[PDB]
Amino acid sequence: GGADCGLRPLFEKKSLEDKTERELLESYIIVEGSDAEIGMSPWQVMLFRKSPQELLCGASLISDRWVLTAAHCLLYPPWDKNFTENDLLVRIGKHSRTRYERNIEKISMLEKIYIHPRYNWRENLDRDIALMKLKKPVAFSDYIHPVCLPDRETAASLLQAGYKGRVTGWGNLKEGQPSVLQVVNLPIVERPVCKDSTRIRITDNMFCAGYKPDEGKRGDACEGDSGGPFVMKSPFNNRWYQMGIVSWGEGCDRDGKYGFYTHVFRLKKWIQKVIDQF
Amino acid sequence: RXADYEPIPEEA
Repeated sequence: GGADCGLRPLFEKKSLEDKTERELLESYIIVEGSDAEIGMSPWQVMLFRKSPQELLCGASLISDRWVLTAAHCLLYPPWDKNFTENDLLVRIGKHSRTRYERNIEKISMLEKIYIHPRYNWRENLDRDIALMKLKKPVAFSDYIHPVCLPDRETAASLLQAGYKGRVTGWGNLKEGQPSVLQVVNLPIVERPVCKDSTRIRITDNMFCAGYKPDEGKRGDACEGDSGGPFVMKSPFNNRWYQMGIVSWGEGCDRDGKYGFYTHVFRLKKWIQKVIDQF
Repeated sequence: RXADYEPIPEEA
């Protein structure tokens, strides 16, 4: 699925708007978040461990058989983390964090995991991106639907300082756990400001987002949210596009710090190549 | 950073 990407069965398709999307549109020229609405993020996926039944990370559905996430969720040697297809399963269509959602969610097994060959776990998580092929295609529904991948022009016009994106996840609410999927809208921050907030070498394959100390508003992703989608709604065709992947941050919601995200468009060629070959 | 559950029935 991809011709109908970014159009939510319970919102766009019915001409209904969610509680906070206007905030995103008005800016075009999870800690401190809120409960998501049912069907608000139908591409949200839960990365899950089979052994101790645990939430590992968030992820997103980009087609009936492909899930996108952060590579650190799968491979992070400094913490002795190195998962294979058989160590995980994906849960699509969820709202409740712990509750197994009978008749609503779908569970899939992984066929193959592809980690960007130049993923830099040794230093700054440069190119923190991974693709996962589902063993069997997932059937879409009101709660399951793929998000679109950005094209050059969508990335050009939307990825600007001040423009707000949206992050969703079942991660920690503070640096305990939410009962349902949380959502927070955050503004993209100027690259210089991102660089000057950390000692870590940031690259062109990343962007940071969050409110500045003087802005009053707060919000950020936290443990459990990584691998999840940072999305924006295009004001041109009204579809939702995944601009980033929750990558890293120093703590959660700390003043003067910002969440960092993988720049999806810059790595789009690797995505296309992988899906076109495998 | 860096990266309670109900058992999943044998339904996948």
